[PDB]
Amino acid sequence: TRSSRAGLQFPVGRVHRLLRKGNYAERVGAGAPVYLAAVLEYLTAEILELAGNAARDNKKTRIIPRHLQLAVRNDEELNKLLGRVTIAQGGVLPNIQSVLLPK
Amino acid sequence: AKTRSSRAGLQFPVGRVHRLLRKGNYAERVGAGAPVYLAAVLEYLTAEILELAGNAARDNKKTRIIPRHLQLAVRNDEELNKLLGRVTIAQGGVLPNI
Amino acid sequence: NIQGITKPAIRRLARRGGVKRISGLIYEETRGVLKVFLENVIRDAVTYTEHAKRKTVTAMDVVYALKRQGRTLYGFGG
Amino acid sequence: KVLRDNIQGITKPAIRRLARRGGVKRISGLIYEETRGVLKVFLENVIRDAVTYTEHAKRKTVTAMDVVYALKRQGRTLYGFGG
Amino acid sequence: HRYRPGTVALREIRRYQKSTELLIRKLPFQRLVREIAQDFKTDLRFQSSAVMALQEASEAYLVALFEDTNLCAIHAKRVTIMPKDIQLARRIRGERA
Amino acid sequence: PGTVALREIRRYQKSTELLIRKLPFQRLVREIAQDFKTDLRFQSSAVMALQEASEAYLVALFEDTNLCAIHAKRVTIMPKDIQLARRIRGER
Amino acid sequence: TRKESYAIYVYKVLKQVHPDTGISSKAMSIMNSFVNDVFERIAGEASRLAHYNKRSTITSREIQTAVRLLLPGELAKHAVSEGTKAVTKYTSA
Amino acid sequence: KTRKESYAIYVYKVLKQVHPDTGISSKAMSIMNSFVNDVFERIAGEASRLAHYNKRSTITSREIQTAVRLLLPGELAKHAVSEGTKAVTKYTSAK
Repeated sequence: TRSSRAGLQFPVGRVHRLLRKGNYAERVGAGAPVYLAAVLEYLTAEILELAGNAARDNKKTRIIPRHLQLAVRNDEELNKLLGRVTIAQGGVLPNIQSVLLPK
Repeated sequence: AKTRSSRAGLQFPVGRVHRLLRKGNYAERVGAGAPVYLAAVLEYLTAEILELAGNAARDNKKTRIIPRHLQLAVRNDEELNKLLGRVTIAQGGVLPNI
Repeated sequence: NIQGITKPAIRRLARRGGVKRISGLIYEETRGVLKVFLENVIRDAVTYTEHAKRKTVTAMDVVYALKRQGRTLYGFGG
Repeated sequence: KVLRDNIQGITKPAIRRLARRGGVKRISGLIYEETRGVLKVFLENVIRDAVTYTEHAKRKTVTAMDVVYALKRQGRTLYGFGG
Repeated sequence: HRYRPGTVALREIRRYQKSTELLIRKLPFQRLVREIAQDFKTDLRFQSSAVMALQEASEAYLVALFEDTNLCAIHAKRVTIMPKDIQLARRIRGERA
Repeated sequence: PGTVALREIRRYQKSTELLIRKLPFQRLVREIAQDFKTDLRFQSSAVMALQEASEAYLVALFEDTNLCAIHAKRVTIMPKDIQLARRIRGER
Repeated sequence: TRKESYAIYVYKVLKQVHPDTGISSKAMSIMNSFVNDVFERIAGEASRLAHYNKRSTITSREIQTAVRLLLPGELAKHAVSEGTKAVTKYTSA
Repeated sequence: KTRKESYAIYVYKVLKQVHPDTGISSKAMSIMNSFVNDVFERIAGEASRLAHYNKRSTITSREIQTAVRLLLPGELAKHAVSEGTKAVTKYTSAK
């Protein structure tokens, strides 16, 4: 395999195939699948990191959508990246406007 | 007639549209009706815009269409204004509204 | 039919949105807005389904429609 | 030659004219600095994208095509300079 | 006794913002979807997953819209959202004209 | 007071010529680009396109700001109006 | 070198619609930009449609449904009618 | 029975790499897969447009890098570039 040769856990061959079959360009180099797989693996590592953190904070062993939503929205950069994404069964962050609070 | 545009009774170059469709990596192969259809749609849209742009230029007593006319036309037509709702026209300006 | 979106349901949605006090005409205005949104999304989804020569609108059609409208959704085979 | 504080080159009358074309009648004093900040953010984003595209092209000059591509990236397509 | 007006509203805000379960009961929403679809094509079928996707997207959109509406109302020194708030919010969004 | 405000509104909504002066804008753009990477040059048409986009964006923003100000039973635009408009726009 | 443009065809359409009307250089450039933008949008939607149905080719059917997705009501209807009329004329001739 | 694909197993392997004693639900597995697909689509599309803009026919690692820097925020893009360059160099090492 090539994920092994690049220390990656994401399938390099799958990415190379999808890159050809997606009609993105006439020819596809050799580095591109490895690079794209590495970037995807890093991003999902970040997401899983923060979601597991959240699940620990909520005292759960298995990650459910709500943890993903909390990890994404609480994180500034991930929230920006998923600026136009609604996560199913995600819910919203707890946020109450000042003036609405009792005096 | 030799030109495929004449075969379809169109002013736009169906050959150029065909080349662009192929030299753009949209799909492995391109049918023969798709370039004609796309060229006809493009021609219809340009005609629709030019009509209102010429009308606007006439309203401003001008022989030539300038960007202000194109703006006025697009922003005054609900559907055109929607199609170009996220587009900016250089020197377009804004509609008079207070 | 459209009225089946009950006033209290709109109240719950607003509460989850952070609203404290709601006006009477809100409920009907929300019904109109939801009607428009569903209209557009379902129009695009059908358009896809028609092009798929299927009598059964699929979740993939809904996802593609939402993507068209810049409202990408996750959790249904993205 | 070093460049500094050019953001104040956006003079008050200019911002005022802009608001006038925006239909604004009465302008608060604090608006001007907020407008400069907003303009700076917008320019930073657009020129970041444009300079990225320029770097990929291995060119030392930024071209109008770069600007148009950057604007299209930001969902702010522009007609009149190519593309 | 009696809770002062405006407290149970805050309690419900806390309750609902902590949960992710959908807030429109399924069957009325499904019938609304089927009615709306019928006007575009007759004799149509829907995958349950498609209906759930539609419901998720619509509910999330409505919650975001209500957030923006609440911000609009607060901007006007108000605490009750009113139709003008929704209209302004959508107008600035670019949805409504 | 306020009459010449309306006069200016009409005048600048009739025309299309750019409102921001050319050379300050060019200097500002050069500075901002410099901080992203040194030794960059510009096609003047690129600067002009940047200015067009900036002016269009600012005019639309001011439209939304005015809409916000009216919503608060006010007639003068204030920074919080801009902040609300940009928040609702989904900008950051 | 050769800088291709839709200028001649836009001129033809303009004179067909407004024979006694010219177009300025900036307006011509804007029209070219609009043509290219609409081309890209339609072609991209058609390509997505081809992909979504595991299909290797874009036919006029894909262009038609892409138009129906992209353009507004009356615009889409008229554009579709024009497109299929042109396709029929091309087929016959 | 159709053999539909996904990214599930590699997502799980990364999850173990970062949170060994933690699991994930199917609904979240679907969300994660959708996120992977969406990011893939965005980066590949940006790279494709990169190729056309420069009149070239190949999407190389450089196109992927510049697309990443265009699409991602500052810090996340920085780390993405780090990871990508590392993996590409290590791949070119082995054979």
